[PDB]
Amino acid sequence: RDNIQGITKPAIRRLARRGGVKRISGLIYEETRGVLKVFLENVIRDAVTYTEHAKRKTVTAMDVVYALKRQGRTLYGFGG
Amino acid sequence: LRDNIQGITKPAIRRLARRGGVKRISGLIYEETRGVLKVFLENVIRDAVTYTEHAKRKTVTAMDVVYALKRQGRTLYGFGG
Amino acid sequence: GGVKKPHRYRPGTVALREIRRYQKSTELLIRKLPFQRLVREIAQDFKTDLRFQSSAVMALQEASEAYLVALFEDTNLAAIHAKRVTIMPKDIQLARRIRGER
Amino acid sequence: EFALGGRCLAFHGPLMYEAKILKIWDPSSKMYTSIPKPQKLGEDESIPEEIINGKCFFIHYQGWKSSWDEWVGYDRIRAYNEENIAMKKRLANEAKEAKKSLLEQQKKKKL
Amino acid sequence: KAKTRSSRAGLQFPVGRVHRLLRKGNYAERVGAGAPVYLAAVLEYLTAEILELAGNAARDNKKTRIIPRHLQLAVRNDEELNKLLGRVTIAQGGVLPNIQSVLLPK
Amino acid sequence: KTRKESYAIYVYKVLKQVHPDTGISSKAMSIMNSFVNDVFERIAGEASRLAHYNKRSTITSREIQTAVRLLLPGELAKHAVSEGTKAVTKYTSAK
Repeated sequence: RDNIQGITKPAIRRLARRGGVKRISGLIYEETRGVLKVFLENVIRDAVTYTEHAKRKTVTAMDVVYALKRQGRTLYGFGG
Repeated sequence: LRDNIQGITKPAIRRLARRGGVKRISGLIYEETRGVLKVFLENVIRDAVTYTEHAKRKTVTAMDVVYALKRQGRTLYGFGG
Repeated sequence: GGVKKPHRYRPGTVALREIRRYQKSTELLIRKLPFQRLVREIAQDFKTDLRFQSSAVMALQEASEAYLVALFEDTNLAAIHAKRVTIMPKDIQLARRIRGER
Repeated sequence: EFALGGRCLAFHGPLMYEAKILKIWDPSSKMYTSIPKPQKLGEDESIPEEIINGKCFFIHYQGWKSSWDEWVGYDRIRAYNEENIAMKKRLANEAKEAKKSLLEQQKKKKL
Repeated sequence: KAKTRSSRAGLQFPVGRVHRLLRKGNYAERVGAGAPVYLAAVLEYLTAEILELAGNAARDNKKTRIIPRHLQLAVRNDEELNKLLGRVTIAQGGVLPNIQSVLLPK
Repeated sequence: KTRKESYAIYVYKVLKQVHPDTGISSKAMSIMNSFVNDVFERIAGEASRLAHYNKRSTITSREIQTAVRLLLPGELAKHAVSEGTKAVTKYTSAK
């Protein structure tokens, strides 16, 4: 919605810069935002499904890394 | 038996790649695709012989094969679950 | 005067024709006995004198063919990526890299 | 001479080609011998009448498929000997000169 | 007269065996009665959609019996199974008949 | 003992329920048996996990759902939840 353009072009460059990328096309940014959202709805769909399983109405960092665990990736320092 | 990796004639590696839908083949592929095999089969056969000797068995079982494939992320169907 | 020329399908015609024929075949490609041996020499330094069931080889070959053909479509995509129709050793190195096993 | 399965050099247009003799035909007996035994012509088998009165050989061109297999008489067939091989080289040189003349006329057509 | 749990649930997949599996599987300290019923209900569905797509493949390949080539066409033509079972290779399946456009003749 | 246990006649009957005219060969049938076994283990394992996360102790029909919806991709999911819910509804109605 409004926050999907909130992932800004320098921030995408900063991700690319952290990623070692020197030159970036102008068409990278919007479809990279799309790849970001498809990843976000997938992970948060799993995380929220874990959340209403617990009779809960907030999602937790524990549930996030738990969804990540299902998806395959693990995060540390955020519980779990 | 030794160096039977060559047993897969280039004719064959190509049939597979042909199965893959490629048109042309580079010349130094054949050592390398075969290499993708020596290393792939060695880790597969390591997991399989691990299950073999752990299960007190002296015959490598097709069960143990699909079991090891289930573990490494290259699972197979049609040989028991 | 008029000298003969043989009937030869052009470079690529024969290619795509056997592509359609092989993408309809389910039969295994790598031959059975050549493959079976591929294993018995690999399973030597792990342990000597193994026996193998009459299914394990078939499972491990057809499995290898599945792994190799799945590597081969994205190898084809990597070759098309550089606007080429020839695949190269760099293509499968990149494939195995991006799967995360190089 | 000529033998079953032996080498031979034969006409084909203006040029010489190597061939295998698979059958030997005798005009008097209306019969031919073959290789895997005398036998007559089959239902679908026939020989052109220009040569069928002379001694024919069914021949297979080397490096070319069975669709080129044909019956040839003494006019079109010769034994595989050094004289025939040498005149085969000579006619190969004639074909080379024809190809060179083709190259010259096309490069003059380009200009 | 003893009736089966499947006919109670209106299914052809058996509740009994899958309860015996869920229990021996030790998934939790106690398994309830409705969990194997729901489990058999979902398994028959996913065994059915896959069988109905295989039957469509067999009709299109004009065969009177299911062959794993039909199963492969069923699992690969459906994109939802393609990330359910794109992780999965099956026996004697082959690949989809796909040619990249740049490989076509001009 | 000798007895080996698989979903042969059950998948055969649901096939006849879908198509009462179509055969099956034995190795495609092993494809089906291993496939239902694998999806059963995925759905049951996730369920076991959910439970152990929620500090529960029992595999309720609920877990199998959170699971079926957590594992199977969406399209298959909502239909699987629908058929499982009507199946357990039939089970409780017939007691």
